Amino acid sequence: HHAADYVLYKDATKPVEDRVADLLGRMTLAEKIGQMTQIERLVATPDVLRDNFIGSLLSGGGSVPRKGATAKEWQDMVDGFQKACMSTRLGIPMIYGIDAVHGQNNVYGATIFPHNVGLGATRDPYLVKRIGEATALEVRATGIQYAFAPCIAVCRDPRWGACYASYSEDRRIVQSMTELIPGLQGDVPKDFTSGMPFVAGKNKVAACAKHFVGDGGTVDGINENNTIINREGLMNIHMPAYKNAMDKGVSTVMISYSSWNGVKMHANQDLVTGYLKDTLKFKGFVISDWEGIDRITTPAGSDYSYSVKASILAGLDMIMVPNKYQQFISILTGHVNGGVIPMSRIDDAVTRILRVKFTMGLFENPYADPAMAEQLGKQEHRDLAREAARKSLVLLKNGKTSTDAPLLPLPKKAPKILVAGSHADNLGYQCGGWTIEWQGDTGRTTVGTTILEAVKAAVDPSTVVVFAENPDAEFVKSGGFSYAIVAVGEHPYTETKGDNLNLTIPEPGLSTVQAVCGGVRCATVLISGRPVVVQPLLAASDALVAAWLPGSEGQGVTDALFGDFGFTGRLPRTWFKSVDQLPMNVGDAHYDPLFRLGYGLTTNAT
Ligand SMILES: CO[C@@H]1O[C@H](CS[C@@H]2O[C@H](CO)[C@@H](O)[C@H](O)[C@H]2O)[C@@H](O)[C@H](O)[C@H]1O
Ligand SMILES: *[C@@H]1O[C@H](CO)[C@@H](O)[C@H](O)[C@H]1NC(C)=O
Ligand SMILES: *[C@@H]1O[C@H](CO)[C@@H](O)[C@H](O)[C@H]1NC(C)=O
Ligand SMILES: *[C@@H]1O[C@H](CO)[C@@H](O)[C@H](O)[C@H]1NC(C)=O
Repeated sequence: HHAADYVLYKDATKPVEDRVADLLGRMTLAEKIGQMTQIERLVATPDVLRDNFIGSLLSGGGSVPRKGATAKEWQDMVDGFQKACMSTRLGIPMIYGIDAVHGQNNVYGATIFPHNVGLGATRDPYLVKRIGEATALEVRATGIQYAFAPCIAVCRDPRWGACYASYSEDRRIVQSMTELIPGLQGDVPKDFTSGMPFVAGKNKVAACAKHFVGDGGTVDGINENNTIINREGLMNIHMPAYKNAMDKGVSTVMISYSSWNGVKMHANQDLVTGYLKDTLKFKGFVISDWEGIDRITTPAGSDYSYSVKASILAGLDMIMVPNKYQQFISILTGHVNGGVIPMSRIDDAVTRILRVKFTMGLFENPYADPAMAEQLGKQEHRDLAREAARKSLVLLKNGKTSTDAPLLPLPKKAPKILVAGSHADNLGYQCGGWTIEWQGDTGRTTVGTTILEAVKAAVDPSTVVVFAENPDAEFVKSGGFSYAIVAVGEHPYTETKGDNLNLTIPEPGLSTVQAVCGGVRCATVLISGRPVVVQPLLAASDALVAAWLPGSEGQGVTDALFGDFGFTGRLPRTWFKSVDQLPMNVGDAHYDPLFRLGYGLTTNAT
């Protein structure tokens, strides 16, 4: 369709399927296996990208150009890499991926939304969609086109260190929250075929339903372990949200480290090809987890040649290598050269990677929009995050007897108030895992508002606010306080580091609450990624709030404490009496909760 140097795949007016087929038919084996290769930015250089025909890059947790980098620095790094890819013979742009799982959370000054467990408390899919929209703007502000989200794990045991990344133990709440997908990607057309990938264009990102499948169902919530359950139960609990994701055009699926009934997901042809591709009709690309194929064997990495054979024959399309791309390319090349992996398997993987790249507009807009840089940390997104934090909060108790004056809401005007606890003035603690660093971090790691700063911003100017992190009983009894707000809880963690059999918060925590609440009426704010042992915190507290991991906008806590808004959140998980009861989920024969799924006390706006 015109000029003498005309190449169909480069024509933006031709249909995706014709541009894919036109490009695939021109590629060498090296170009094909290049597309199937994702590498860390930490090992990428122009020459590596160009000479290996690399298809994708990622930032893993904490993989950043430097500490405190601006949105423009991120854009320049991504463009740098993309310039190299676009200089290859075929000019195939790379897709850059990142864990934007509660905002663009590796980026300094990015808005940090509550983690998924808290969003589950909101029962507000439309709020989660809005979070998806804001996240896509903030990811595109940094030049990135691909978010590894959403986690549609169904956590069935809160000893799992990723329990906070699950919206709920109820598959129905996880299904409702797949509205994240059309937030990140855009709404699919009215006509849409379930399983086709979709991204609206340069102001949206590709999404990733992960981790397929049963990441939330491991024995003793041990991260990466064995999910022991029959076909009926995998299909009734862990699968359904994958179908919702297909209907909303999720562009990719990341495979789980976990096994189903002793079979590595990363080697499971029946589930990856039989079910996801041939039954659910997935037409996007399937990506590995991080060294996922390496972990097929025991030990991990002890037969990479197997790892490649088993993972690629199971139907995986793109491999998050992510460092040793030379070994990955050499070994897949040999298996194809020896007839062990047929060319048709390579062509199907490359067809799906190119389908996603063409669909999402990457060949038309391979470079970053410098005008999107101001989207990062935009006050409108913060206001959204604040709304979400507030709606996430679950009021567990509001008066020590039925007869007491309810403590909440608190008055903004009082002569003197106490704000206390390890978590009252710690932005890192309130964001948790996957914030600036992989495992999250302590203190003032990014832009935000702690509980202490929110209280000072909220109260009447005549109200004297005293901060003491760990005050003793005498300090409180002598200080002349009207009331105390005390904030304690879990430290930041992710995945295996947060696997935890006893689920009790670190000291000082209980001690500071007992010391404070012993001397003056107290509202306790519990910062956690999951239910933890709570009876002793309750027994001491006049009121207690489960705030989960509310993110950067701490004023969402104070919006409810002080009666600007009523408490509306409902537990999206069972709150246990004792860890010995676990696993224990809404529905089981032997169901004895401290607080059932769906519990939450209410208040009214003053
Ligand atoms: C992420 O940085 C490196 O991360 C892994 C955590 S694992 C895996 O990472 C994927 C890509 O970041 C995520 O999308 C996925 O949900 C996770 O399961 C860790 O092993 C490395 O030590 C860390 O450097
Ligand atoms: C589960 O964890 C144990 C150790 O805690 C490990 O040795 C075993 O191989 C794991 N099982 C699976 C199938 O991943
Ligand atoms: C409980 O488990 C965690 C993680 O394994 C551990 O760090 C913590 O010290 C333990 N707590 C108690 C009370 O033993
Ligand atoms: C809160 O408002 C509800 C809804 O009308 C009402 O039933 C309840 O009595 C109110 N409680 C307080 C403490 O104002």
